[PDB]
Amino acid sequence: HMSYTWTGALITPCAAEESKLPINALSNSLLRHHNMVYATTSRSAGLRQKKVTFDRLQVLDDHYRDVLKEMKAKASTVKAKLLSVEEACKLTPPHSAKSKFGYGAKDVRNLSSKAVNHIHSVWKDLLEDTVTPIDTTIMAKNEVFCVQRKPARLIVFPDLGVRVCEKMALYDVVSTLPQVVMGSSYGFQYSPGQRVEFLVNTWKSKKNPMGFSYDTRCFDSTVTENDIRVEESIYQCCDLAPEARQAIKSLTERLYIGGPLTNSKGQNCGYRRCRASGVLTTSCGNTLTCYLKASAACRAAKLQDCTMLVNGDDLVVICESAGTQEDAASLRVFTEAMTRYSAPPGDPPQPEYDLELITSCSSNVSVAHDASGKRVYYLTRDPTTPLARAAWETARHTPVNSWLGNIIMYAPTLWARMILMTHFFSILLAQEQLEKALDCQIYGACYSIEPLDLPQIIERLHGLSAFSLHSYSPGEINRVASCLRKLGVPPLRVWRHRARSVRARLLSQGGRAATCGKYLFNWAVKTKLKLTPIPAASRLDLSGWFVAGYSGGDIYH
Ligand SMILES: CC(C)(C)c1cccc(-c2ccc[nH]c2=O)c1
Ligand SMILES: [Zn+2]
Repeated sequence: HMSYTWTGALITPCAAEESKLPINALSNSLLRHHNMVYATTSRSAGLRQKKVTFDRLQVLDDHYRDVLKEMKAKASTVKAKLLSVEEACKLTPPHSAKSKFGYGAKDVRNLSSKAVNHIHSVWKDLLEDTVTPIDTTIMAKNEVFCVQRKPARLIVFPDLGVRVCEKMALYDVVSTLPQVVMGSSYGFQYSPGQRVEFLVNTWKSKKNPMGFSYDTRCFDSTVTENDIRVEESIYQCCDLAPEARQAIKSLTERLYIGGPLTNSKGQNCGYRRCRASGVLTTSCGNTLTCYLKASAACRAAKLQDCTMLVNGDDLVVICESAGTQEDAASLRVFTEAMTRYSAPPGDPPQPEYDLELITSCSSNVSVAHDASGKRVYYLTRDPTTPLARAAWETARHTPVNSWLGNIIMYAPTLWARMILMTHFFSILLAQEQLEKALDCQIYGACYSIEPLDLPQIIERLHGLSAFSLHSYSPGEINRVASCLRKLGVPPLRVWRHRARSVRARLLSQGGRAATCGKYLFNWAVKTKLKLTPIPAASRLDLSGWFVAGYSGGDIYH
């Protein structure tokens, strides 16, 4: 039961790829060790093929079947609706991959006759045909990292026509079902603030808390045909229209279970018998499968008071400790159970007794103080990848601006406030592009956001404290400092000086710009200003925000 079989044909790009960090007049002000920053290309995809290709062995016990029956019972209370062509089309990103059948992402959004006619043809084909495998494109991702070198991640996706039909049949399912089935354990329902609140409250509800994260070695490749069929049986519990049921069964047999892999040149690269990274159900299916395997493994390990938190392939468990030795022994049983269910780990899980030492979604909980010196818990991460990606975005215009998403999600952090906000507001002031909307990703979904709306947005998912945080933990400070030394980023003292300039330039401009200088850069000045609740914060249509994960699912909000 091999995840992949290969013909020998290479994974080809759609354009000339850059691996070296592009340099411009703004590069040195952010980063000096340019050699450290790189981007993955299709020319390293052969290295990934080896890693993702392996045999999957699966042993399913009563604990697995018990949890599944409980999951199907909760799923049977979900009612999901069938979306119209126009509704699914409006959810398609503008930078989305064009169809092989004469149309693109912009044609889809504009509802061109050629696109809509093909979408209807694929839909009719899904209702009539449930055996023929759907063709997918295997492409290599261009992701930017810092060295110590990752090979390119793989992206497997069906044609744009199929992707719109996937939305019609499963967009409501993947948006409603996860929270009903997993309850508070479903991580994508939370804003960064609601997440820390949930982790801190959960950690505090235990007599002697123990927490750990579980890292599955190549989760998509570990997903078996059984897992994909089990996902469909859960989707089929919902109150669905007979067209949606037929399209779900069809997309499962023909696409989700597996199919041929085709490169950008139209050559057969091989066959996939695992999870596709570029389908609508990637996030949802990964969450269901992980939660199911982990819940049953909690039961097998006899873990006391298991509180789970699942986001795709990412898993955090907070439970009652039984001492260091009994915890280490319980984590072995948990891993033995996960391995049996075809979910072995990358690095073995380790018991942690300090919430701040637990890393899940590349993030950890940390503590700072607000204006009244009161302790305040927030989400942070190592700023290496956010800084390296920002350095690339300083020289090249990318379809998705990682720095904007990073300011949104990590707004209370030291590194995002002092470096990310400073640098990019400076760039925006210079080009007078403060009023221009930029595309960014939040839980895998694409959002067109106006940078002048940043103070209202941050207040809504972090609170007003985000603008007043100080007296940061020594662990977080040394982490940021270490990252700056590594990449050659100017010290935090230089960033304060620069922020005083950016702030004054923003305030001079008045209006929304003055609000950005006021709220975002209050930390930069000794004589602080009055940070009052913003009237525009309530007037934010945050509908769709923190409902579900859509990573690789081709979603625009
Ligand atoms: C920090 C937190 C809430 C754990 C998280 C989880 C998943 C994704 C993100 C994220 C970070 C940066 C940009 N966009 C995102 O969605 C952030
Ligand atoms: Zn039982």
